[PDB]
Amino acid sequence: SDCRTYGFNTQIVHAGQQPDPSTGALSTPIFQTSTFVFDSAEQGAARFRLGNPTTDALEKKLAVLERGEAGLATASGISAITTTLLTLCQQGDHIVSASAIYGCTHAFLSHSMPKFGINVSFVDAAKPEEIRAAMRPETKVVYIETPANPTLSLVDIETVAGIAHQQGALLVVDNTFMSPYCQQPLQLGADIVVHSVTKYINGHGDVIGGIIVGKQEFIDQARFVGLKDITGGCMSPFNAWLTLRGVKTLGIRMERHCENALKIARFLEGHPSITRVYYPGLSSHPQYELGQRQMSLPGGIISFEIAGGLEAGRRMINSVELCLLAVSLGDTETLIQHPASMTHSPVAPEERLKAGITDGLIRLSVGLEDPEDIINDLEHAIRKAT
Amino acid sequence: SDCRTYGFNTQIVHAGQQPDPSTGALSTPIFQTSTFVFDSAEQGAARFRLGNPTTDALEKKLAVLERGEAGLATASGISAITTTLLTLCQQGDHIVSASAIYGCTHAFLSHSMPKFGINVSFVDAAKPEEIRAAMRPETKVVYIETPANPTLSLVDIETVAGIAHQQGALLVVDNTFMSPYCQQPLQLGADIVVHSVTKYINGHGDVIGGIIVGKQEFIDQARFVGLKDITGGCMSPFNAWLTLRGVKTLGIRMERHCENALKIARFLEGHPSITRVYYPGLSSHPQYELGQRQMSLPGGIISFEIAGGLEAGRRMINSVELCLLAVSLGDTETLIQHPASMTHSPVAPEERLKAGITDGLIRLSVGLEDPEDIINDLEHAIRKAT
Amino acid sequence: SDCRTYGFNTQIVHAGQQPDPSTGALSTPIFQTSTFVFDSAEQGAARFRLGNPTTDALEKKLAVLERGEAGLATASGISAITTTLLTLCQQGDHIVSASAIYGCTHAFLSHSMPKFGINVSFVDAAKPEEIRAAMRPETKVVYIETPANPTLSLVDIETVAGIAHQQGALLVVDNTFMSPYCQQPLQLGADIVVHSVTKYINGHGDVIGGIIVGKQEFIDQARFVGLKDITGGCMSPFNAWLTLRGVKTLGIRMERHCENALKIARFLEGHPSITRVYYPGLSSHPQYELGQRQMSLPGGIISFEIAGGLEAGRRMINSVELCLLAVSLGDTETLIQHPASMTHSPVAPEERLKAGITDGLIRLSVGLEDPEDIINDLEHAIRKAT
Amino acid sequence: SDCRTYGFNTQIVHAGQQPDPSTGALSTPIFQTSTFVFDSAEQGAARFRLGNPTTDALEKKLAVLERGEAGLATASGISAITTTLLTLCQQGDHIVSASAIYGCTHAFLSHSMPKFGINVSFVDAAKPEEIRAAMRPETKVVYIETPANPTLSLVDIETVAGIAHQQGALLVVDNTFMSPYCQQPLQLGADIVVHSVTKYINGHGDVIGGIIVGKQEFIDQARFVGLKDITGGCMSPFNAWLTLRGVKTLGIRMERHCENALKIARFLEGHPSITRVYYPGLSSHPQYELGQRQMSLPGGIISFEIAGGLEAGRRMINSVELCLLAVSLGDTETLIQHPASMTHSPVAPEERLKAGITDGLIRLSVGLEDPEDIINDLEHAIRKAT
Ligand SMILES: *Cc1c(COP(=O)(O)O)cnc(C)c1O
Ligand SMILES: *Cc1c(COP(=O)(O)O)cnc(C)c1O
Ligand SMILES: *Cc1c(COP(=O)(O)O)cnc(C)c1O
Ligand SMILES: *Cc1c(COP(=O)(O)O)cnc(C)c1O
Repeated sequence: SDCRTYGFNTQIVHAGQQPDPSTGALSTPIFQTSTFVFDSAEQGAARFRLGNPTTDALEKKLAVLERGEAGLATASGISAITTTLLTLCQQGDHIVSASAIYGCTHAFLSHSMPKFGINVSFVDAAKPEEIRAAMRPETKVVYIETPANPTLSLVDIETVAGIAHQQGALLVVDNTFMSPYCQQPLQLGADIVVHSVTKYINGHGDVIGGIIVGKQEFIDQARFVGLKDITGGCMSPFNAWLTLRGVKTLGIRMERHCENALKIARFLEGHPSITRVYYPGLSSHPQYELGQRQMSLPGGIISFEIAGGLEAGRRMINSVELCLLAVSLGDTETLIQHPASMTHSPVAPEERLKAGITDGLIRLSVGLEDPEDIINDLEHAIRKAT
Repeated sequence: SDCRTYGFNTQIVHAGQQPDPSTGALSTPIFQTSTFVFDSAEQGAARFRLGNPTTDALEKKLAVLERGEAGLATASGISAITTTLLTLCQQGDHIVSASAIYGCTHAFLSHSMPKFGINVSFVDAAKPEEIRAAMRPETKVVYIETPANPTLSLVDIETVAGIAHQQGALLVVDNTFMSPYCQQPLQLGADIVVHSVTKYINGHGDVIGGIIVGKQEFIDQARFVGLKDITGGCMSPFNAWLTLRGVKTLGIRMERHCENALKIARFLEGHPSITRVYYPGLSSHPQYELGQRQMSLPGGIISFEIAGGLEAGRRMINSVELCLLAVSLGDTETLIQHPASMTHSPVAPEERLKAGITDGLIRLSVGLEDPEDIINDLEHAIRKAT
Repeated sequence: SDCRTYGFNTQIVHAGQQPDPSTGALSTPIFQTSTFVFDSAEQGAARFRLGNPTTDALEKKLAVLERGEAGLATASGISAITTTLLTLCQQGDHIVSASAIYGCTHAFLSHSMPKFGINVSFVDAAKPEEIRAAMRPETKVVYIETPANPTLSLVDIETVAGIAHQQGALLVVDNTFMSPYCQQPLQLGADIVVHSVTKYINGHGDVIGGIIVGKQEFIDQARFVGLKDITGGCMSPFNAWLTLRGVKTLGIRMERHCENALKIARFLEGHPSITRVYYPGLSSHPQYELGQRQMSLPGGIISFEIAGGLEAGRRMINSVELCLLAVSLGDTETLIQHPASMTHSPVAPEERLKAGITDGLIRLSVGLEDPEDIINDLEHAIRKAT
Repeated sequence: SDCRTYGFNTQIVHAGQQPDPSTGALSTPIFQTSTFVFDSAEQGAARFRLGNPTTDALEKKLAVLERGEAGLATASGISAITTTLLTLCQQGDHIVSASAIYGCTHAFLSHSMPKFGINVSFVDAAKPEEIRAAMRPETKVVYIETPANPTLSLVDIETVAGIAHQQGALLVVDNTFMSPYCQQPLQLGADIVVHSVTKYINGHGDVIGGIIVGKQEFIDQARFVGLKDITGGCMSPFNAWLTLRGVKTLGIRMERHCENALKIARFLEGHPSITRVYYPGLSSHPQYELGQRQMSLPGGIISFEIAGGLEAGRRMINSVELCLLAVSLGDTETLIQHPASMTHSPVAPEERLKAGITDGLIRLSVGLEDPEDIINDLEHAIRKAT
């Protein structure tokens, strides 16, 4: 009847989707079209490119899963973020943003927005008082991400939402790392959720895309102004269909990701060659109790520091046999990276250190393989490297 | 050897493409991936999401066809335009734009850009002196489209390029209506060409996408700043593969589109119920000789005015049996629309008139059907309507 | 190193796949091509349409999962079956087949094979002595399916394999209902396994296809004679890529299917309006202990009989709100059907009864929804119907 | 109104297709589904896997283009041929077949059919009297292909149809080489047309598939018995959608293929290093006048013999720079092959000679490139080789 009444796994499978009325086709048809035709001049005037039946199913599903009114699919995670913020802000406006944010978001906030006259203050969002202190009469948006790279620190969504709203601003939360299966920011008072569906929501490492979920009034503006008149970042219907297909298994995937990650995190925490393990599922995590209230599962991502700094981390990732060396996350395969030797290699060491990137830090996206195989591969590479 | 030496039809088929080195596959493989993997930490540091082998083939092909250095594919035609202009301009900059431009472009220029502190002057670009008179010390870009809706007026690309360059600005040309088969703005001095590949370049009515062609130095900025840090408007690999597939037949398609359109335009010009016909292939076109120098073919689009104004135009499009009522163009099917009753129905009549949209104006995108069938359908509907 | 050494979930994710050597693309590229090109006359002679790199990955993966030497993908489950049997048999040969087999297989065996001079004896394969008694000097193949429609009866694979081999025949097992995650017939002595990947292996209700797994020597004949010279039933590369994508989640899907099915089967067995429940996970199943040895999980399919015969079964399936009425199985959505009112409606009642299809029999393909929601939907419809 | 009344180019674009009634989508949606759902038990019984709305559009289009009642899409050209003949024939039946037939067809007819008790007589179908002399009381089918490899000899369809029908047999014509744009065997009295759509009908070198066109009564048997109960050779919906997309340009493609081929054939006929040129468009072709009556265009394929036999042919194909070495045909790229050094290299020379394959024979599939570029490439390689 109404998918919003059913359990979350049922919603994952069914919400936004129904057998095709005209054919009975169970799969959502791929409306790979650019042209829609009218039956008459009158129907043409009535209807008056920005929508599509396949993409509509994905948007409605994600709106159900995040408990939001409406969804809007985009060409990429970054396009979800910029379509949102460029819809909301204009010259002279202000944004308060977490500092521990995903890389590409940072360049948009630190360079692109100020060149359009939109100023951004960066703060440590694990300290809600820093958010409050940075707000200005011009502040339209508080922007946060939780958990946050590179040490999986957290932000208290409900507390920050209350602060933002008291001072008249919207709260936008990037929920990519968690997916709606593990965290629901709108239920905690956020106004707008954005995702890179490139990660867990699609989950199969073969789609670049984004989604925005929020109130119908905002989503209509993000669609008819943000996409239409600013970014042009529409998602293709085939990408929407693949994401619909991937998200069918979101519940069973996240359960296995997190079950595997907890096993691996406990193994790493017991290993004498590993100095630190960052994982919200470990009781030693600095914000463990907050994570238990805010997150239904601790997630599939782990960071850890290997003994011996830069050269040990390089030797470790060059010694894995099953884990794949890559910079993405949320795929069915386990992915590993060593930022100080890979992504941030030209960055000055003390500059890396301020960003929380130590020479020995390894980031791991835990996949769906047998956890014993992942652990044996990690142990093999750690033993050789140290 | 080098595709840039071959004839244009040969380039259309082959440029940017080669059998897959590892498999011999003739078709460009669809690299429908989000994740690329490294063989070592060292290879990861060396390579250091924004590129893809399938999309690279499309970009290289269109660069060859427009005689530009480099190409950049995007999520939509509008994203090609906004990624370009938001890469080039910042708060305090100025753009001189033609007034006769495509609708969505107009909203971006008239509302979005000024809200980022980027001012835009709109001029009649058929009068190059109006472009010169509007230029300011702050002008970074002159933006033109030719032919231009809704009466297929022209802009003299070589003359405007000279004006723009003397005053230190770049010339950006939207070449969507023509395709590189019929017009090559970079060869006439433009700096940057943008397309909606949604129209003729894909040609099959099943892809929304854009492309940008220009100097390598600019394209690198449009990719690594514009797409990465502003619009996020990446094209999906499947959309790139479909566009590669569609553009294989660009030469034979444009030849047939234009051969059909000239037959239809001559028929309409002989019909006593049609007051005006706008088509660059007719000697009565106000800028006919300019079109003959600048365009290799007169294009596949026709506008015409039917006797009897609004109600005759409505009755005519409600009487076609083969032409399809739609607002897009460049498809293999003939498409027809009556703006005053369809798209611009809520717009005040005198406001439509300033935009060149008379009550009886019909726009026709001529397809690949037998021209005798298209003409008989038009004659049938015109006879009934008048 | 070698995927055949890793755990089964690891094999599911990784076997047959590797990052693209030339690009590092993690996803298997979609080699949607018909033409492969040679670098020289000599390379053309050396290579001398029937293979494809995408489909090869799927074939190698399924060979690993079934512990067979080689795999061969096909256009449909039925094409996997007929390509196999038409490769093995010629005029004058004989097949012993189970009677409890899937419908389309039955028409091929009962009408098509005898018209090619290949005789077929149908037996009750739950009684291995009936298989032995039916074998002839001409028998090339024993053909079985387990579990088998419509009451989920079983066939003892290891015992039948021994009988077939002693009498010089091959054993072919249709393993569609189980998938390699739950049953491995080659490990029990079968020679050839066939699947409809349309069901669990793809799992997403959007691919029709088949696969054959067996010895390299047989698979080479099925490919170069069966596909090339008899059925022409090649799988398309896009279908292979979608099946590769679907099978990534086979392990977590089958676990959830079977966990849900056991909950639902126990609910049905406790319901006083349900006269019988057929499910290998219930201790009351006639061959329960055999299933425990032969199957790692009891599967995702349930049959049950509702009180009140034909009209109660019709009223029940017309009263479900979440379960979808369909004749397929193995999808992420729960599917339900009532054969006596749907598929077998024109079949005479006593003829249905011999086929094990009683008037009240309902078949259920349990999906990935919350089991509480499926149970509540079944209870709702059962209460109304009875 | 009715597409069967319109011109052939109009039919190519429109036949079998219409805007989606429920959405107005112009492109045929890709119904990439395996499962169709019923609204009630009653609708399930009424409807009672073998059909699909996307594939139905392709089948209806090709039926219009060949002037047949009905169409049936298949997994491959060979599957179109074997599904047809295995539907029509059973043990004890007879087929008269041309000897000059495509390779894979030959293995099916010469080895597979006799092993099912279906005998085949091979004759020179350019001599209709040999067809008559081979007919038997048991003959169900006469099977021909025209033009035929490797020298592009012809078969008189109308004359052979009359012979077959007088003796009570059906005529099946493989029309792959021509496409319906250039030859219409049903209009000349054939009963059934088969195609590999892998060649010209799709035309883009990225689909393997087949089609069958004939009377509704036969097509129903080919679908519900041949596909369902014998070959299982269904076409996937995505392959059908790609073929629908490719065939949109069939008319303009065949015109350009044939215009280019005639230019190239005349060039080759003037070249003193080329001993023979086989092309139906040359007046020296042995059956030229028959081709003029039976074919609307002479086709896009050329065979020719280069001076100097085996080593000259090898050196020539190793010296082309634009033509691609491949064994397929009908693609947008020009393809070339030298059978005696490539495909038939292990075949004994005198055995090749009986098959019409001389040591110097080159086969050329003329593409859509500029003909001057193709001619210059051929001249370059011919000059070097001789
Ligand atoms: C990957 C990621 C993004 C960027 O998404 P794209 O689809 O790659 O543009 C943004 N935020 C987070 C937290 C991410 O992990
Ligand atoms: C259609 C069109 C556009 C917009 O392209 P989209 O792909 O629809 O965003 C821009 N310019 C012109 C001239 C167009 O015809
Ligand atoms: C569905 C099924 C088949 C047929 O497979 P198709 O892909 O539909 O041709 C064969 N065997 C079993 C056990 C099946 O469930
Ligand atoms: C290529 C071809 C075939 C075979 O078609 P496939 O799709 O490759 O199976 C059959 N007949 C002719 C004339 C062909 O050219």
